Amino acid sequence: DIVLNPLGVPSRMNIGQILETHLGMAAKGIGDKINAMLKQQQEVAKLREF
Amino acid sequence: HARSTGSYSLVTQQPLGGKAQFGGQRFGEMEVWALEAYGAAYTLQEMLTVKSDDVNGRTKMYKNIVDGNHQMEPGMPESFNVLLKEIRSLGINIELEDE
Amino acid sequence: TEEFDAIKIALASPDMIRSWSFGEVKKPETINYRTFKPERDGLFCARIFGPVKDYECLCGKYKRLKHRGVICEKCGVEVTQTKVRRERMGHIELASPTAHIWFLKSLPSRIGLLLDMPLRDIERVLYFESYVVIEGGMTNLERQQILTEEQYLDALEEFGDEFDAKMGAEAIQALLKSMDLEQECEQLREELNETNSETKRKKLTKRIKLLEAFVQSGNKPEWMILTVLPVLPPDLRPLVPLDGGRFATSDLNDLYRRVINRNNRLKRLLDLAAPDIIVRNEKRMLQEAVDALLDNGRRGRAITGSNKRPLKSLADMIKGKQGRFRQNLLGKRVDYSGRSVITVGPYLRLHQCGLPKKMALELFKPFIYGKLELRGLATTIKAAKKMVEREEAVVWDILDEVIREHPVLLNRAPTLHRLGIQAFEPVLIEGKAIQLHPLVCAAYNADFDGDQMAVHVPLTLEAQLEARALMMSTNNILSPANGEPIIVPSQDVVLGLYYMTRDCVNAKGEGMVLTGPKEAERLYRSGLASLHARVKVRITEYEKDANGELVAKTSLKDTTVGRAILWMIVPKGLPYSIVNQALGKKAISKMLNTCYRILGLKPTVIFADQIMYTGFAYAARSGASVGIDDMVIPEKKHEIISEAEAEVAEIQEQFQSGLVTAGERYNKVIDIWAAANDRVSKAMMDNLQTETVINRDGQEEKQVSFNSIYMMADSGARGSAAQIRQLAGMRGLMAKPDGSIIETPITANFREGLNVLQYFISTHGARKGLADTALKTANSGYLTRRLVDVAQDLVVTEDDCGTHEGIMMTPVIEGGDVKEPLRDRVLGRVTAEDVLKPGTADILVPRNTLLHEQWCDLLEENSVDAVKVRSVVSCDTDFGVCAHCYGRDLARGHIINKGEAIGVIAAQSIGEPGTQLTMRSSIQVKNKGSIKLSNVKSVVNSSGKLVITSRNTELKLIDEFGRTKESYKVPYGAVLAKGDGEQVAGGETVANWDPHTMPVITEVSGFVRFTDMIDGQTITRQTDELTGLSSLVVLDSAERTAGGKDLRPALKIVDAQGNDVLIPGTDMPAQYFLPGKAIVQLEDGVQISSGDTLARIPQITGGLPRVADLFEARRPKEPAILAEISGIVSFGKETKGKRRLVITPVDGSDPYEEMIPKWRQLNVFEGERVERGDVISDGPEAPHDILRLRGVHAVTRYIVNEVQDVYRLQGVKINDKHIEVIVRQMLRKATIVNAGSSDFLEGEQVEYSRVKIANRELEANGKVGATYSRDLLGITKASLATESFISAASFQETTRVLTEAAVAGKRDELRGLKENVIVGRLIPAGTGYAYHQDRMRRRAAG
Amino acid sequence: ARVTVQDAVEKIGNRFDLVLVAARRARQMQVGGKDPLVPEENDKTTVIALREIEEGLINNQILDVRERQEQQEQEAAELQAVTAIAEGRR
DNA sequence: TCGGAAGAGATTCAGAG
RNA sequence: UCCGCGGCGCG
DNA sequence: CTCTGAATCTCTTCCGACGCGCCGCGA
Ligand SMILES: [Mg+2]
Ligand SMILES: [Zn+2]
Ligand SMILES: [Zn+2]
Repeated sequence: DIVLNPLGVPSRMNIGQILETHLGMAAKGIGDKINAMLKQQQEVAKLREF
Repeated sequence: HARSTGSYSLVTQQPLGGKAQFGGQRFGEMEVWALEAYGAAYTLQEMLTVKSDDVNGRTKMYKNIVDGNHQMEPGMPESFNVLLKEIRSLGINIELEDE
Repeated sequence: TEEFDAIKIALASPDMIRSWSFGEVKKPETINYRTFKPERDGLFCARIFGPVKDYECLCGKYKRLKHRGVICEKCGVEVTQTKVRRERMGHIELASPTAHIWFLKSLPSRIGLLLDMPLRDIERVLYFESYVVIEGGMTNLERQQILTEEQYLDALEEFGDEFDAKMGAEAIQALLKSMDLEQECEQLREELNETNSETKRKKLTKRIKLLEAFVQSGNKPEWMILTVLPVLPPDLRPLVPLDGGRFATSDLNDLYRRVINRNNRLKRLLDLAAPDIIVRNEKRMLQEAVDALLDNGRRGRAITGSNKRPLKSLADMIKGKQGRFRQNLLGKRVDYSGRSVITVGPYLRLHQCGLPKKMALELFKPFIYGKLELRGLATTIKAAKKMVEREEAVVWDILDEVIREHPVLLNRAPTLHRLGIQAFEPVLIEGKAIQLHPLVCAAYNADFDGDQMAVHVPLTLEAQLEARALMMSTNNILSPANGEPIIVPSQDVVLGLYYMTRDCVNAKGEGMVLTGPKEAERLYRSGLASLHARVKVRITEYEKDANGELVAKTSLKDTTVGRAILWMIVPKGLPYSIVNQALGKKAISKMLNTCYRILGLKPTVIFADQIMYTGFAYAARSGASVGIDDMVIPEKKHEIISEAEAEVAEIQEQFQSGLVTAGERYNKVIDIWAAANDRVSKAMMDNLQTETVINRDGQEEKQVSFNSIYMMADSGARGSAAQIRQLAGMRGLMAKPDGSIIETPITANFREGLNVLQYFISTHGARKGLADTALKTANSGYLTRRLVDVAQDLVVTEDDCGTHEGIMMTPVIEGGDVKEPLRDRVLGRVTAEDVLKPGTADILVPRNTLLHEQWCDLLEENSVDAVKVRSVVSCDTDFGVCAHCYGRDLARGHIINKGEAIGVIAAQSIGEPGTQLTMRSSIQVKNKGSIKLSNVKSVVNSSGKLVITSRNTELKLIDEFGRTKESYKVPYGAVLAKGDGEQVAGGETVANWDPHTMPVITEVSGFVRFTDMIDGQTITRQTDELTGLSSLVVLDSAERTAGGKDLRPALKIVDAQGNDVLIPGTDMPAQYFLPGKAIVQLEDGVQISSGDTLARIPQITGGLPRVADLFEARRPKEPAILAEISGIVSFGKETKGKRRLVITPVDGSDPYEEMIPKWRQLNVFEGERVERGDVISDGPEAPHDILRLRGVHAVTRYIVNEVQDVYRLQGVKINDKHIEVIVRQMLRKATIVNAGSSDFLEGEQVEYSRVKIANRELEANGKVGATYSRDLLGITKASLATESFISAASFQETTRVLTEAAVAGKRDELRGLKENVIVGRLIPAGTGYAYHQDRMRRRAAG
Repeated sequence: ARVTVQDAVEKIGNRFDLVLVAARRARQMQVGGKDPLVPEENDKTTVIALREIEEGLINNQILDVRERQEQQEQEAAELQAVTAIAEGRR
């Protein structure tokens, strides 16, 4: 959706933001999986344990 | 924001400032030095006299541009007359010479 | 209009001002509210100032132009245009005089010093506090005697009506009208020639010249006291309506009304015969009111309104940054302009900017009206307006037709240097963002985080021709500050090229052979080989042959696929070797520069555009990106930090045992932490920078890593070793707000989390830096304004002045390091003298040759060590500089054209980098060479060493070709282990000295005998019971007895017979005095060898302030004293704190005496033969004295050296020319030592041009010419010193310069740039220059 | 369109003199209406004058002699007109 | 109706008579 | 159609 | 022991970026 220039990061030393990006990819990851786990309409106990 | 022409101020006869008044940008003194660094005299003269402050020269310019002739006629910046009147009112006599 | 030639200024005679006015205003009324009509005789009385409306009589008698130019009978209003309201001035007439506050309060009281009166007395009379006296011969009371009230009554009750006494206004008016000018002139000059006191002499001279100015202007001095006061026209002081029917009154109207009210009150109290004290109080109030009107706040408490703010008087309308001069005369607002947020557009060619359609329509609406009527689509302006406001698409077609070749100007505030304004040929885009080409955006200093930019459209065709020829970005490739190109890529472009040219040891398709770069491109795009793969390729290149033809060559070369791809765009003529390496930013910069020198402008422009396109495309295809795994942390770091903390614990416990002082404990801890931090940084760089990968044959091999952040740093695209060090290595020490370093460094890097303490202490530096830049911006802007004001007059006015004078250029070397090679310092300058091939008499380079790159290369080949070049400071041109003295224009590459304004270029070139500046015992040879002594006298001893009596000698290490390599200053009396001319090698000790003492050297062997000394009076008998052996110490003037005062302790050397040996070369005995508090190791009567010593002696600021002080000609606080005369130093009388030194000339009959302080260490021992300009005592250096002693070249070299030193320390490059020009501008004022047969008075300040011309004509008719000395006034004073009083009034201290010009009767010819900019005619520079030449010929014809 | 004028500046030497000459040439081309000496290609009088001076067909002295001959033609027309008026009177 | 630098004026100290 | 003063705000 | 000049001290004045944008208020 949005393309950012990487060259700014080392010179501004906003390393933390890169970490934020990684967490984002992780977060939606779980969402995606749980979304699919909901879409297949399986037993709620499985998603509960997940 | 952009202004071809519009209102004009009372005392200085210069164009108004700011977006709300639909005024023009300010050709600050740094820009004047920039022009002086080039040999670009004519555009400087046009910037000061006709586009800005000549109460009749800009009318003539508007006429000629509408007519499609890019002539120019530099009069005198009215702010200069304002400065002269204020200096005279101060009690110091100042006047032009070799008319 | 009026075609005036000059402007004249003088005092206002009351009859003159009354002649101006079309009527008197006598009542305070302003405007009726029943009907919005002025009151008669009021501040807006139409009967005086004319009608409020065009040809409309106040009474309504007449309404149209049929009666144009007639006066209504019912009232005195005239049937005319409203414009007259702007013109006509009123007048008011006072029942009493009033001192004009300017002439009183100005820093020298012009009236006061004219009448020699103290300002306290003048104010005490003018403010109605005391009487003053005018004398009659029957009374002892003299004239101008101050008179208090009790003295007034005492005098009047015995001598009433015999003398006369008056209050300030009338008394001063009568006194000024009751004095003659010539009698006081002659008495003042006779007193001047008879008196001696320099204070008295300077006061007398300034009075003499003031009286001369008054007589030559013919202005009657009493006019300084007003009697009739002008009234500013109503329109300049408008009364403006408000919401609810209210009106904002301009403060000037209120001040006028107050003065009118006080005048009316005084006149009423006079005409009804009020008592004395009442009318005195009223007239004092009236005087105070006039003071408020002119210059409220100039004296005492300022007047204020209901808002509790001081009202802006007339003077405030011209003073200050809100003043009329700065706000409106310069820096006008302009029509036909727009502003918008900028945006990257990569698809643009170099010379075209993307301009939103709406702005284009608005700006060119007049042109659209014009063309639309011309093509017959619209008949009347109303039709055109309604059509364009409906956007009938034909208007869009017309709009696309109009702008096709119509350049526009783009400007970014602040316009730090002239690149800040550039010209572009527009292209129309939907949207609302102005699109720039990134390359020029780099030059703009702009970014894209939200910076706005303003666009102006030129109107006339001459203007747009100027914009195309001069300003178009395709012309501004070379910066004016230096010859290197300004159009240089950065960020993604450089990253892409770097990736494209980097090779790897093993890649897809390695080793194959390509018949041409096209096949390389095919194999890459088809995906059968990666860019990095190394391959052999057949390539053709070309070279500019001896005739100028591009002779071809074709060969096989080893390269990379990426390198061939890049080569394919390279234009013909450049060698292939330029590409065949990992291209960084600097490589691309030099590639563009070599393209521009080898080929023309247009191939370079096309090359730049192609570079930008290809770099962007291949960077995008690269997909370089930064990830958290990239910032590898060297695993050694934990071990190194544990080691460092172990050492910290060790030193801390060592202090716990009391073995060391706390300060050295701190120092040791700081040192070990710094060492550990450096070790960690080295480990991090080593681990990151290189990595191991398998080769083609199946073995591991090292290569430069493709780690992303490292690739970004190494390419030079962005970042630096410091930022990488902080990202991965430990970031190290940080400073407390006082600048002291915290003992515990920040150990965690940025990748790991910083604890709260580390973060908090780190914030100190962050807020320090932000405040630093916030403050620095203002100082930089101010400094630039100054430099511009000083240098704005200077314009190239002739081709060649014919001066053989010049300056000597040598490479700048300090401490054995060549800080600046000769090629940079001499490139583009004209030879003042013919350069000879070294070691021969053959002419290598002829005189008056512009040294371009080939000449510089030739100089390097022959190893020329010094050149002589023409300089701006040495040019003989009057009111300008010749083209040959200035030399090569950085922006164009050839000799500068006539008519260019250079001073402004120099001022901006100095100012712009200022934003970057910061603001809050033995000698070892470094390398091979030969030892030479610059200026030395040496004596050799029984130890085989050499000891020196020159106090300012320097070793210089010389190349075998005669070029210098190293140079180092050597202190007095240092010991040397080598003779002159010996060979040296790196690390070789050649000389030694004790820095902690000052020795005294005896040149000849003999037997010491104490002379002119007595123990306990001049010297005391130290026996160091607490230190060691016996010694003798000279008793200081506070410790010595009176018998020790005239007796100066000394030792003579005697032969074996006890006879006093003479100095080997002079009639002076070999006598060596012991200075105050001197220490000697040897007792009376011992032998000492030749060249042996016996004496023991007890022994930074920010860049921007330093440059400010240099250009302001600041006197340093501890000025070193240098020999004003060539002679022999000699001692003499003594007094408190100061020693009466004397220099006695060798042949001259005129000794000189100086009050040298004793607390400064003297470098003189009563035997030092000295010459003019030689250092007598060290310290900071005063530029004025340097100029006096060693001339213009010395001071210009000093200034340029200091400024270049600070800038090079920052790393910015500025050519010397821009400093030399400022120096020449500083150096205008001269002073006259004898007039010869000229009319000039002695001691007068005269502009150097005037005195030069006068002397030249005076000798042209054979008379004795005048003689002069030149004075280095600071740039502020030098700018105020100019004759163009208009420019001075524009700059600073407006009231002072206005008063000075007024009393002087000055006239300004309007010859500089600023004056013409004010007036609005063409400037006498650039394209305007030609217009003036014809004019001056007509003025010569007139 | 014109990427750069540098060749024309090389021909005239002084850049500012180039601006003046091109200005007067464009002035007379626009109001005087005298036709370009070279093909126009929907360009503007400015770049037209720049190309013309680039070709060396137009230069300060060339303008001088053209103005001289135009003045001579105008004065010849004036003299022939007044002679015709005199012949009408006679 | 706030600190710094420069200039001018005033006061004090040293040298010479 | 307007002189500002104060305030934040972005360069 | 006194007078004048020079030096030092005290007091007053000047300066301390360019550009846009909104809000309030206005005896
Ligand atoms: Mg920005
Ligand atoms: Zn009337
Ligand atoms: Zn010269």
